[PDB]
Amino acid sequence: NSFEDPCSLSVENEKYAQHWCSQLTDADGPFGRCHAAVKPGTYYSNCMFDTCNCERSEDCLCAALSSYVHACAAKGVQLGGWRDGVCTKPMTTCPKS
Amino acid sequence: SILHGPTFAACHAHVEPARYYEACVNDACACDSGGDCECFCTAVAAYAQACHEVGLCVSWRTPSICPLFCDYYNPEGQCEWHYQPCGVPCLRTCRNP
Amino acid sequence: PVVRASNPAHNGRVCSTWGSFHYKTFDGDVFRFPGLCNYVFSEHCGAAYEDFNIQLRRS
Repeated sequence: NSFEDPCSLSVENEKYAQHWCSQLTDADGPFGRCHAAVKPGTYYSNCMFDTCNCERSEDCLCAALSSYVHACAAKGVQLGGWRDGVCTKPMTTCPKS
Repeated sequence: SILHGPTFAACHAHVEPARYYEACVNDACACDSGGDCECFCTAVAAYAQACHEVGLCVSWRTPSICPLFCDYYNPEGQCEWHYQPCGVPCLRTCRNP
Repeated sequence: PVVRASNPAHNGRVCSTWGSFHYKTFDGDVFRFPGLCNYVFSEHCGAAYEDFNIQLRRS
């Protein structure tokens, strides 16, 4: 294990990750209804690290957000409508019917 | 960054420096009312004590990084007091003859 | 620590890029790399804390 900080290696990656992963910790954002059931700090850290690290930043950001959404759903909290903005591509691309 | 460099390289396999580094950075950011060097010294000494407790006595204090004025305790004409990372659990005193 | 200096030729401390993707390293190796992406020109990776990190991009 090394003490790497990928977000410090790129300005634009840091800006993108901070802009899109901070919605997890926003009290009034799409994920604000779940801050009581599930604590979003670990998911925010995972989102930042994955977005700054992997080449397909949007895929890792969407994976982290979906992981938080699934953890919320395991607690009985529904967060529908969270894909507005980013992570909307999976909504449209799926089988015809 | 001292908590991630060669100074504590031997301890990195026995004490995880993640939370200690985070506390160091947060305290140094928040120690804005005066005496940030005390905040930094306390934050690094926490990790140093954690390292020393598990048998690893690293020498991290330098005249520019949290110096210790041991010579202050030397009586006039004497030179006895030395810095010990491990400490001396059974130095000879007259309370433990 | 006293460090003396007498030789004024300091080409070993200079790295540069010029012309048609021509690169000269600090050690004197001149090569060509026609990359148009974002690359790390030079960064201080030899310490726990990084003093500098310079990146360049071509179009």
